[PDB]
Amino acid sequence: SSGLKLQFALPHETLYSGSEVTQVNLPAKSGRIGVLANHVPTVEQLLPGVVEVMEGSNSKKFFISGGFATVQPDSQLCVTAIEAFPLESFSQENIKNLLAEAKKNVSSSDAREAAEAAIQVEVLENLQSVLK
Amino acid sequence: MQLVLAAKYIGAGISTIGLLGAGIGIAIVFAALINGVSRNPSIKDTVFPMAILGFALSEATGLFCLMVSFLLLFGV
Amino acid sequence: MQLVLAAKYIGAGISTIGLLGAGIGIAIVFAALINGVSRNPSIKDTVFPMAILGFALSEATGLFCLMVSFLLLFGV
Amino acid sequence: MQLVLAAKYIGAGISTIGLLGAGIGIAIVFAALINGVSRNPSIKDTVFPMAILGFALSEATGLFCLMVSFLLLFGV
Amino acid sequence: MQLVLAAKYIGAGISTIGLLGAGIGIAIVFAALINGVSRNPSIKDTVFPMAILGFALSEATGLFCLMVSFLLLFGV
Amino acid sequence: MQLVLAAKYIGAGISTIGLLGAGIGIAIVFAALINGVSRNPSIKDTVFPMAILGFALSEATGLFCLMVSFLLLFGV
Amino acid sequence: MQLVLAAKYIGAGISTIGLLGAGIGIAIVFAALINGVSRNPSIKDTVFPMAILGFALSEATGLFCLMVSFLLLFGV
Amino acid sequence: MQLVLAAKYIGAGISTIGLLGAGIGIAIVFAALINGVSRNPSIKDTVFPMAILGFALSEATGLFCLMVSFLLLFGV
Amino acid sequence: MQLVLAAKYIGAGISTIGLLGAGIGIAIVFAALINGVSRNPSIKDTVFPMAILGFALSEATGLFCLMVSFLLLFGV
Amino acid sequence: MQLVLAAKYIGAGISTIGLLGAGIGIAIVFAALINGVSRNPSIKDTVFPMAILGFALSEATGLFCLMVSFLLLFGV
Amino acid sequence: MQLVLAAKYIGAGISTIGLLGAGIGIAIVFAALINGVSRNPSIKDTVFPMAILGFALSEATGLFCLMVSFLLLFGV
Amino acid sequence: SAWRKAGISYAAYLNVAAQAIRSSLKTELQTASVLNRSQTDAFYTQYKNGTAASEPTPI
Repeated sequence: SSGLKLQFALPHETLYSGSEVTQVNLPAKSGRIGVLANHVPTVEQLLPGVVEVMEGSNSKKFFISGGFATVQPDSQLCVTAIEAFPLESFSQENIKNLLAEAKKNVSSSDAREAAEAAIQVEVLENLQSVLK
Repeated sequence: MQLVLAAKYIGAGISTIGLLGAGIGIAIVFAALINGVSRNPSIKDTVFPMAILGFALSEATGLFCLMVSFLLLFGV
Repeated sequence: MQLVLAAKYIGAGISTIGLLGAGIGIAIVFAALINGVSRNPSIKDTVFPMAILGFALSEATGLFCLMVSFLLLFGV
Repeated sequence: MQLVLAAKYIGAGISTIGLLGAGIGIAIVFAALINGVSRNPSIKDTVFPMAILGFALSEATGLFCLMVSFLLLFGV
Repeated sequence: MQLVLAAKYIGAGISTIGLLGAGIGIAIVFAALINGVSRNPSIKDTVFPMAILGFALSEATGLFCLMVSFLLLFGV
Repeated sequence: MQLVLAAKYIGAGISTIGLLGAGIGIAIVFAALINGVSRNPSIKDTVFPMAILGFALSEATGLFCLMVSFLLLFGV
Repeated sequence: MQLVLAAKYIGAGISTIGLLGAGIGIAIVFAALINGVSRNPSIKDTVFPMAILGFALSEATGLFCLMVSFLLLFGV
Repeated sequence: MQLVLAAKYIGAGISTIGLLGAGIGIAIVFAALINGVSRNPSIKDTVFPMAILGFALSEATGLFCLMVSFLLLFGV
Repeated sequence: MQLVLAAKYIGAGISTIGLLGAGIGIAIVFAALINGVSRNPSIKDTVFPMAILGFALSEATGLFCLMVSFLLLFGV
Repeated sequence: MQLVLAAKYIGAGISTIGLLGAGIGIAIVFAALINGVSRNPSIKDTVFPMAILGFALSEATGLFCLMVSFLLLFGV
Repeated sequence: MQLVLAAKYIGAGISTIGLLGAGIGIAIVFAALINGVSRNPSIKDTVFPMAILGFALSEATGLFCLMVSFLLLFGV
Repeated sequence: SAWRKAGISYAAYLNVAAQAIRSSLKTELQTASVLNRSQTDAFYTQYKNGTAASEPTPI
């Protein structure tokens, strides 16, 4: 058995399924993690960050919403999330600031709704660093 | 003067023991920066600058005990 | 005076050993701030200020033992 | 008196070694507060007050050994 | 008496080194309470009381070695 | 007797250094109980009793070295 | 005999320093049993027996260095 | 012979300090077996045998420094 | 020769202190192998061989300081 | 000159103790790079360069205490 | 020459204490490679080479302090 | 900013990020598939042991 089979799927669309990958970089609660061919079976919670599937050829990088990641004993990593995001040609700085700024005003609004605003701030700030 | 001169060398070799705080101390402070970026590659130009600040703080113990040796060999 | 003068240098080189508490001590206190901000970039202007407070607390051992050396070389 | 006077300086430089407990000790106690708030920003006005309590407990070793040096230089 | 009197000060400055067990010791015991209330704020009136019990246990080394210094300066 | 009497005080101040094993030792043993209940409060009347057993084991080093000081001050 | 007798007390107070291995040593060995049950209480009558075995192994350093003190005070 | 005989006792009490490597050393090696089987009871007859092998390796420092004391008390 | 002969025993008992690096050193290196296979039973014939390599590297400090004692007792 | 010359060798053997900060210090700093790359292979040409920077910082304690020995053997 | 010759052996037995940095130091550096590949056996020909680099860095303290002993026994 | 304290389940924690992301992109590359993917008109009602019920509310 050479390589590791990746299974990156979503509740609306499936990207990778039993596909061999050289390396993957997905943010974890404990901290940023990396995986290669043979990797010790670890089960960590994925936080709203950025994942990058590596290949012998140029590797593509997509933004992830969050979920779980588990590396099966048989050398098989499984990534589960909600929504996905392409390189940068998909997101727009202008489209982000609009809501982003409105989030700070949600703290001003009733706390019941401001609770979700705090969670948005984080995700939004990370979107800016993706611009690179 | 001979008995008091000999104490100048004995006291200088002991003041070097106080420099362990800078060897192991600065080690831990710098080691945290290495283990931090492995957990959060995003934040770099924020932890790096403060990391250097911790250096001068831990370098203190490596300067005071260092001056004590010169005040017993080239000072007195 | 010669025998008692020699003890002034021997005692000064040993009082530097007590400065290890400031080298390794301040190291751990500062290292925690590095491990903290690399796990939670949100809370910065809250842990940073208190981190400095821990500095002066651990700097104590680096001042007392530091004064003892001067009270044996430039004091007595 | 000369032989006994010299022992006053030698004993004072060694009593500073006992102050390491306050340098590294208070460091760990304060470091825990830094690693606690970076992992649990919610609880602050609960761990902060008790953290200070641990300071006075670890500051003990930094006071006793500190007084011993004065009882050999400005005391006896 | 002069030679034996001088040994009273030398032995008193060394008995302070044994107080490190209370500085770093109590530090770890108290630090655990800080690390414990950060991952589980629920259990407080259960770990806090026992934490104090560990204090008196580690304070022992800070009392015995403390009495030894008085038995060489204000005792003998 | 004077030269041999002076060695009774010097040897007593050094035997206190061996009491560090009880300060830091008992600290770690007790600290584990704190970090343990914070991870699993279910098991209390099982780890608490054994924790005390570890106390008497680590208290040994704090008794032997403690008796050595009395055998040089109030013994000999 | 007086000069050689005095060395019997000085050497006895230093042999107590070797007992630190039993204070901190047994501490870590016993501490592992505490942190191990907090993660998996299923295995108790398996780790507990072996834990005691580690005690006698680490108690060695606390016996040899302990006998050395008696061979200088009540032996020689 | 008297001055050289006294050095036989002073050197024997210091060679016991080298036995700390066996107290704390064997402690860590044995402690790993305790934290290991807990996290994974599946592997026992594989880590247990090798664990004993590490004992004899760390027991070395507890034998050499142990023989040095006999070569100064019952040897020379 | 008598004064220089006595220094042969005093220097031999101190060279044993340098053997702590092999007691605690080899302990950590071997302890990692225990905490490695308990979390990854798969890999064994890969970490085991390299683990032994680390032994000879840490055994160095336990050989050099060991030879120094023989060069003062059965050498010189 | 003979009594003061002898203190040149005694003080040189003690200044080597201050080199522990470079042995254990650089160890921790380098060890972090090993635990970092095994957790995040991506960030290599970022942590590797800074890791070397920490080397020269911790190598300081291994140079100062190293020069002190030459200023007592081939210097003075 | 006799009084100065005796200091050659006393200073040689103390310079061995500085070799602890290589025993425990290299231990931690090598131990990281064991724990690192236990969580990611794939990466091997990347951490293994750098691991050896850390060896020569920590071996420094085990060479300098090693040469100091020869400059007091077979040098001077 | 605690989510598991006074926020919501982990399912909701990733939910807020799913809509924030899907709404952080271009308005041109935003198919109707994503629009209705963030739209819902379901209301919940708590019932008693006697067929009773509580005032209806939006999910």
